[PDB]
Parts: sequence; C-alpha cells; structure tokens
Amino acid sequence: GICPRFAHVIENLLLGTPSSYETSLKEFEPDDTMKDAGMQMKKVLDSLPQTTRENIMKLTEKIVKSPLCM
Amino acid sequence: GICPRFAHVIENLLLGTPSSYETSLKEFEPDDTMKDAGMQMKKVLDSLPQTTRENIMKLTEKIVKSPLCM
Repeated sequence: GICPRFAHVIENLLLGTPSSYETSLKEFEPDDTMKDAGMQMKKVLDSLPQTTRENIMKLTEKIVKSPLCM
Repeated sequence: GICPRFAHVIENLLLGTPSSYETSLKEFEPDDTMKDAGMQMKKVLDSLPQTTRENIMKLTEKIVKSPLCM
C-alpha cells in the first residue's frame, strides 16, 4: 500500500536533508504548528547514524510491501 | 489511504509505550538489525513533548487523507 506522495515524504524524513523534507511537506499544505513539529522530528531522526536510518528504510519497505499490506 | 497494519505501527511509535511499539514490530518478524533500528527510532522520538507527537500524528493523518493519496 505504497501511496507514492507519502512514500516521498517518508524517504526524505529518513534520508533527505531538512530542506528536501520541508519541501515534501508543502504540497500537503501542512499548518504552522504541523510544519514545526515535522521539522522537530527530522532533527531527532537525523541524530541517528546513516546505516541506522537506512535500516528503518528497509524496515518500512518491509511493511508497506508485506503480504499483509497488499 | 493507509494499510491498517502500518497505521498501527505509526500510532504505537508516536503514541505508544516502547513495549506496545516493540510488540507491533515483532508481529512482522523483522530480523534483529531491522528491529533494533526500529527501536532506536522510538527511543529518540520519545524525547519529543506529547503535543509535538500529536502534531506529527495529525500531519500523518492529513497526508493519507489527501486527494493526493486517497
């Protein structure tokens, strides 16, 4: 159950840059309060190692593409 | 919209307790590295103030509800 625009956002959160991510945000027209919150989130997740983030990517893939999501 | 099994992970990761959340990851039988990264995510997320979290939750919610997705 890959909604692509959503997968775009999630891939930027984990692997992108803060800018890349703020940019995914805007076609959804998030609120002032929603957009601060998303960036606060980006801040803490980027404090993890890049292999870490990556594996989280791998875990995510594993769920949206699992039998149970088809 | 969103695969319900996966909306159930998003919810324990922003709003549950760590054990709710690890349980929810084990039901997919993630390998250990995958799982440990999963756990590292909840660890760092748990430094956010509950309305930040609530705000990430609404944002997720608007995205999947968009005409862009669903």
